Amino acid sequence: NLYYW
Amino acid sequence: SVHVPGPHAMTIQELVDYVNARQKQGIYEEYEDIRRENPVGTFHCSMSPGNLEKNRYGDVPCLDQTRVKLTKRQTDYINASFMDGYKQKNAYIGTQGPLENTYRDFWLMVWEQKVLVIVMTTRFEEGGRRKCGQYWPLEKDSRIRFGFLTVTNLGVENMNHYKKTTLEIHNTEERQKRQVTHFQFLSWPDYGVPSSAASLIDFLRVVRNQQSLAVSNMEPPIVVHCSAGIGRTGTFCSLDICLAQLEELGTLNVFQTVSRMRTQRAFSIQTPEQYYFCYKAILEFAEKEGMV
Repeated sequence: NLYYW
Repeated sequence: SVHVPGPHAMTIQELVDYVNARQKQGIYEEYEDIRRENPVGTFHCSMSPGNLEKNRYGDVPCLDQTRVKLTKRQTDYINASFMDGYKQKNAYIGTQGPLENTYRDFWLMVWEQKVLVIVMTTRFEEGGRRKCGQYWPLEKDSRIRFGFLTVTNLGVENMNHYKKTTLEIHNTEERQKRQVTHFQFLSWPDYGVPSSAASLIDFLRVVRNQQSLAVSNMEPPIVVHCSAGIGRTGTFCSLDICLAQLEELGTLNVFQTVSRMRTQRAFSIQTPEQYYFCYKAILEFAEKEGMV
């Protein structure tokens, strides 16, 4: 999503 | 279960004094201490070729040691972790928001693990970007076939902060059917907290009551997911565990609950705001219940 943080 | 009272359980009054002594920043620093523990476990399956594309996020793998394996398979992998609850082994399965290429893995897991209730704490899109795929039939008489599992929507009820959908899962190979209840909570953004502690706590009782009802009509885990399945998921489950211990024994320990949870669904609770929210929600509940 591509990175959550 | 890893979630047992010992050895530093606090009463509700001790909790009040504790939070008062530490204040918000003390609580935020407590979250940082949690974050700093080195994870107990490994993430090899999550990072294997073939499985990489089954993760929604490059930075949210899942633990080898507690993952839910798929048996009737093209790998046994789904980004999903068994999680203990209060005095209950495998009370939850914590998992990411399903991707188009994992919809069928998701339903296989739900079938295989005899799941009766799904809890979704995300919208499909929040702040522009994709957060979760539309993995279930949205409208009443719609169906979707995921291989030998056909899922049919039997009805949708809209509530203030969540929607309740009744689904039938029909395993057309075995010729068996099961009803599953799907709850979507709409007012809890990624990286954030719910607009109201009270609405989330009401939501929790609804979920609890449905799980108890379903079980009596037959303990299976409740599937709990968000986008990554760690932030809101960890917060939801941690609050559930704390409130359960509070109800039964009049004690709880947030730090212990979260620390333990992170050994099962790695990275549970994603911000200090979420961690602080756990304490605040419990205290607000206590006050509204007259333990104030």
